[PDB]
Amino acid sequence: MTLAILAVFSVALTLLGFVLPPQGVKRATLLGLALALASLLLTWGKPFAFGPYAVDGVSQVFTLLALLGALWTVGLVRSGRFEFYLLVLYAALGMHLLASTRHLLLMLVALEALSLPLYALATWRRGQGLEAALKYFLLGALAAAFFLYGAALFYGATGSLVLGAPGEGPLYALALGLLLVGLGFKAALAPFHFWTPDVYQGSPTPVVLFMATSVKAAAFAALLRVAAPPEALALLVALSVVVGNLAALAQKEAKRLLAYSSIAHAGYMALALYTGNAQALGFYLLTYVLATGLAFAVLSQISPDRVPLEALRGLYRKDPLLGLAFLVAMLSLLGLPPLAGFWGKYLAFAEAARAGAWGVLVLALVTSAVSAYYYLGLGLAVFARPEETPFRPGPPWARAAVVAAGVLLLALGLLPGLVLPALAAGG
Amino acid sequence: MSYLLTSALLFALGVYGVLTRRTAILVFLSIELMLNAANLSLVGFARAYGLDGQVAALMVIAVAAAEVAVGLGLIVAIFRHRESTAVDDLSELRG
Amino acid sequence: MTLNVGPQHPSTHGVLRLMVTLSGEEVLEVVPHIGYLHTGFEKTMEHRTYLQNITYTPRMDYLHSFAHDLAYALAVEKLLGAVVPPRAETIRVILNELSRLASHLVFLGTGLLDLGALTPFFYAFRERETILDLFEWVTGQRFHHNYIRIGGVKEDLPEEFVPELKKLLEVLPHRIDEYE
Amino acid sequence: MAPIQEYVGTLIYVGVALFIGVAALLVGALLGPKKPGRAKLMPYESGNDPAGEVKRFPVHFYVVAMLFILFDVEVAFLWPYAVSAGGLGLYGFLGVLAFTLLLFVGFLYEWWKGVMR
Amino acid sequence: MSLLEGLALFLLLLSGVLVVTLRNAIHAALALILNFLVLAGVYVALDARFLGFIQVIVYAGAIVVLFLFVIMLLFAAQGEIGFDPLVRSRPLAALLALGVAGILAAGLWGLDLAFTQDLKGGLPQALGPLLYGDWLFVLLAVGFLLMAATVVAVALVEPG
Amino acid sequence: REGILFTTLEKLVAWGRSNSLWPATFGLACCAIEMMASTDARNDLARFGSEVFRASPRQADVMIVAGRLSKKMAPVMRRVWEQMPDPKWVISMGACASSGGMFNNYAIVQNVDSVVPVDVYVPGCPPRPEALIYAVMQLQKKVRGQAYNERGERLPPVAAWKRTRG
Amino acid sequence: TWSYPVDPYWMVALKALLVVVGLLTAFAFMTLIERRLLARFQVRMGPNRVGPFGLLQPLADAIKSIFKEDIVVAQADRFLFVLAPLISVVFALLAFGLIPFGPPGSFFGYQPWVINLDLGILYLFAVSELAVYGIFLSGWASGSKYSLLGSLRSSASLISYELGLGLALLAPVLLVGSLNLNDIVNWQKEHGWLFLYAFPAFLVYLIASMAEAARTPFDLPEAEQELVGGYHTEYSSIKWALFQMAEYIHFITASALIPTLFLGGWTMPVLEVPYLWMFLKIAFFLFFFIWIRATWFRLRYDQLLRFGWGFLFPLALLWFLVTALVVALDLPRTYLLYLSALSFLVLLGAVLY
Ligand code: SF4
Repeated sequence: MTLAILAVFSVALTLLGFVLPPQGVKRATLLGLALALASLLLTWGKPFAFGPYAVDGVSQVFTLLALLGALWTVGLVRSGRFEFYLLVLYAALGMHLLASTRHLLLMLVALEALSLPLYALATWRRGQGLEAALKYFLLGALAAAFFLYGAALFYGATGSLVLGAPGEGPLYALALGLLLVGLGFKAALAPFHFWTPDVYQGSPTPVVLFMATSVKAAAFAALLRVAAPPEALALLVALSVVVGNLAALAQKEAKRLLAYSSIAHAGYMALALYTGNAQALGFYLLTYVLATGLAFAVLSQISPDRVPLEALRGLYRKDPLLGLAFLVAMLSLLGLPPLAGFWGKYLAFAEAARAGAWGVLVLALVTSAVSAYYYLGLGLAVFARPEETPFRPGPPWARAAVVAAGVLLLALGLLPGLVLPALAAGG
Repeated sequence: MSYLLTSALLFALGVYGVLTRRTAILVFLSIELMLNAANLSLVGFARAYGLDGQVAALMVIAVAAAEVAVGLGLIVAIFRHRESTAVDDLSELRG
Repeated sequence: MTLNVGPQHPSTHGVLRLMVTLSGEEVLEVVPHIGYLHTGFEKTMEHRTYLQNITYTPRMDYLHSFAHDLAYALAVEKLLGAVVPPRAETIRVILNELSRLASHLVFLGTGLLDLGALTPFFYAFRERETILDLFEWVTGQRFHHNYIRIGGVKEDLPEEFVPELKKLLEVLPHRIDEYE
Repeated sequence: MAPIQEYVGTLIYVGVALFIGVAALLVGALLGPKKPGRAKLMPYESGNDPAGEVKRFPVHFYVVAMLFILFDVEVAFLWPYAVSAGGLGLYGFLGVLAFTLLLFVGFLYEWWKGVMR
Repeated sequence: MSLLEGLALFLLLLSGVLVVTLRNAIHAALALILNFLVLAGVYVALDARFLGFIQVIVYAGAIVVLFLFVIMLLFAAQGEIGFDPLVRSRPLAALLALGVAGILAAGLWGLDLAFTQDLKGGLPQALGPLLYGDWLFVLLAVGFLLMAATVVAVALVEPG
Repeated sequence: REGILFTTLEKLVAWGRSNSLWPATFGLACCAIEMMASTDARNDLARFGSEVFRASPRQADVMIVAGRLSKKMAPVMRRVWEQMPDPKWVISMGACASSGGMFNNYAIVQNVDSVVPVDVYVPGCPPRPEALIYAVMQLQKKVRGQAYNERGERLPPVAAWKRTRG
Repeated sequence: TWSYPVDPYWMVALKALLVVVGLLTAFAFMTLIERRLLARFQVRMGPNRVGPFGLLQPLADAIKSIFKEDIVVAQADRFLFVLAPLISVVFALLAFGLIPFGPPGSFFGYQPWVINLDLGILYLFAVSELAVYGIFLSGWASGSKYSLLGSLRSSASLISYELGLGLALLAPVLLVGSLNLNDIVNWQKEHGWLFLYAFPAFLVYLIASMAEAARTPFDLPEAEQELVGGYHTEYSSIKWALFQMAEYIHFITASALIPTLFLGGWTMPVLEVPYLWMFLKIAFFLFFFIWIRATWFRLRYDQLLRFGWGFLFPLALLWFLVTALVVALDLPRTYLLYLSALSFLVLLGAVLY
């Protein structure tokens, strides 16, 4: 009954914004998200299904992650337009619906409901932002067409539109492929990656935070429901990680480089899809969401429009806590011990090796070592001499958020045997 | 069965449209054609598997209408002040 | 939209040219352009006798023409020192107020038709037709009547004018109350 | 339901109507003086610029049309409940009421914001 | 069947070719409306009647009407302006279209299905219990999506 | 095809056009108001076939120039006439239109026949509404081929059928 | 078409051709009658000329319409300019066969109607969209943006009220349970005159159909006296005549549909004569509508859009929800009679202040 809370708050605030100041509307949105998260906690171990809508461990964990990312990205945004919060609420409900169902068509409806408000949230009205929004909308509608024809071929290969049906040979394979195309585009996997660098570079940094956390979480949640063949999985992972890290090498801008890094990270997470453990993936995504939200909150404190690499430098001298947290996030995204990003990486690789994919796992690891070049060129740049760069050292809001994110990262890296025991039913 | 093959053909036609068209609006139109090809495949398979693909396609139509509304609003906002819609005119974002 | 509402089209009464600078459903600014009816009275009259000019006065404001007639007659009377008989003065005020009623009728009919409905034009024009029958009775002309003179009026009223004028003065209060 | 024969009769109806329309067009086009002239072909209103050069029209029409597509989708969903009503009981009534209220809240937002714009 | 069925399928394919070929936006849209009409006729032939009627009403009656409104507000009929022609891309696009058709043709080839079910006409009389029922949740999600789309477009234009 | 090349057909189409004469007023001065009086509920040009009144010039055969035609209005009226369907006729109402009238000066065209091919002339200042009806019956029987001048000659059905428009 | 037979295809074609040419003669002589009824309204009299009753003047008018130099304006789209009138005319002509003019066989053996499709109101809605289609399309093809703007005004207003038509038509479907005109008519035979139950829906359908060029938006627009309307101002001989013809056929189709749907499509409580009562109700609505044409002003289509959008369509959906509650709980059918009577009393008492 968390979806009920989400829908009630969205519909109410829609009209309430006429009599309420946008600040009051933002307060209301924050309260609703926190209350939904509290309900998710109190329902831990209470799987609940009504229709095709189903809340299980996966729904709980991934919607927890999405709610966290949405709370963080809303905290930063102070625009006096309550619609800029209505859209976030809509996207949150849509991603919950996406993660909580197996019905392909309801999955499509949830996809559209979560994706449309992001297209509008990508409009700071900066000229690049319109180009980004246009590329995003066009490629997203194309992928929606592909996913819909895949659902049709699924309904062709089997009498139902719900995943798990037995499935035919080549036609079922074709339907599975046509669903995987859209799901990977939404997960920023190569060779469907081209939109991600442009969109991350064009969209405002807090929005990109929201995206790179909640969108990736819900996307991998829905991916776990598919029975993706190992050869297709191998191809996606290889291309994604290779192109991501390589093209990230060439990037001069922090947001675009992070987009390519996120392509490589989606490639990594796609390994747990071999077995679909979802405990390994739940943990991985917990760590990655925290780290990326941290990094993008810092990038938002630096500049919403665009942050170059040199802007990151001197961040320690400016704010030591911010410099240290940014370093920790870069390391957790590199996947290095003793951090929870490393534990998520290890769990995904363990699922992959259990699936018996060796060459693919090796290539992923090589490309991950390649990623250390730019991961260090970001984390260590914090200590360089401050060049001319705009710096607004955040509110205690964002300071405490970034600090708590880094602390949770390191704590679950040191003792994953605390939360990892309850990513299943939740004992 | 001819209907499902015809739907695949219409899908390919809409793909060619999306690739060839210079205008965002005509790209979106080709996308709508792809969506309707999918709806026809759904209707054939609903005739096969008992009518659920009909309600499916209905929901699909509703979703298509919503996304059309949103995308046309975006197209207008991007090319109201700006000149010719040609999508190659926006190349600022590069690798 | 610098839109050109042309002369006589679309159904802009009183032929006029308009450059409506306008975006949307508002009206930003109308640039008027006139001169399509310029006949040159101020020049042609320099080459006509004072008596002849009484044929030129009604034809400019052709709805309330007797106001033109009266203004010109009075100005010439002042200039050359003329004495107007009291009965002629009474007749002149009656004709002026009658042409005033005719002009008011035509104005309101044209407005209601211009925006609104067509129907109420016909009642106003029926009362105007009664007024024009009065004008034919007295002057032999509907409008552009050459009746006023520098001394006074051309000739006296026939017997039949006063009964028909009382008829119209009795029917008119109810009629104007109906329009209201 | 209804037989397909009435639908074939519907096709016949359309064919007859279209044939009659084409006949009328042939008469109108063939019977004429056919003296094209430059000023005759000129669009309207005395030399140039009936509309002339004006920039893109108001988006008010776009707004009306988009509103219309969404509310027409609404009506398209309301029709199956309109036919199958008594069997769906209070539960179907409540579901359709929820759907209607959601789209009417959307309408109320767009109205209190208004489109004179 | 096949006599008029082949006719209807040829009309559908030709209308799609027109909508993707013609450089006049208005002409393409009109080809697409013809496509939707032929497709609703095929729907009716496939016992889906209410769905064909809604395809005419919403898609043709409303959606492409809004499309026409947009392209008439912003003339854009002669699309080939600002070319960046990339002539090499036309044969590559034709190639990609042929391939996306061939892979589906392979997936559906040698595939025969039991098209024998008594839909009883895709009437709303029989579709209602499915829509409000098993599909009631999907319906509510769709309605929420529509409301969100209204608010999205409204805040999206909103000059200020 | 202009209503010609059959003995019965041309008389029938002339009958039709004569009774279906579609007036398009080109109001200039007080002649225009005296023509508006030819439509009121005492004497209506709404019986012979002139009930409807389409302000557009693409929709009427009869062009009634009612008032003084200022030289600045001449090209406008010229193009309104040229922008008419071809089986079209021209009536010149009042003295200012027919001749220069009492305004014989630089401002007013001294014969509207200078700019548009005039079919019928109707003197008067203003011409009585019943004189205008006499003129339209005159034009009616003219397009019926029942019109003759003082010299004995039958008059062609349509003037502006005899001019090298350009 | 549960209970109704089907005539042979040749007989359906014959009936279709008959209905089309009958709509021709109908709109022509109804133009005569509207001219003369307006003339009676404004104390003048009509054309006692070329008739006797004026009934040869439409012949003279058509004879003028042909030979009238059908002109194809340069700078206008050569194909679309010609094409748009055919669309506007065809989709106005059709959708009149559905109207039952009698019990089955009362066409002297075969069928009062042409087609009795199981889903009727959806057919009506779809073909109603296509009139606005033709309107704004001709507005574009005219190649004059002056006309285009009026076409857009037209399209906006007509589309608004055409959407309202659906929420208006929802209510009687709940009661009848069928989308066939004959079934609805027979329901009105049994329980009686569905408008007695659905008066608010009757009103909103009336006011919506008024926006379909009937009158009082009157910023439809017509080219006269405003920013000109669409679909005209560039057509000369036959295509302009076709536009006006289709607008009138839609007018009379709505004037026929109103009694067919809400009131007692023919099926009178007494004397049950097949055609005459339907034609009389058509004539009644036609005369009332002409009264409106004469007697009421414009709306500027801004007030018209405001009114339709804010008042008519919300009211129609509210009444639809009330009727849906009633049918779902099925409690009596008497509650709807009481509710419509009380609603009429309310919407009436607010006038006489
Ligand atoms: S002839 Fe007389 S009535 Fe006509 S415009 Fe001239 S002045 Fe006026």
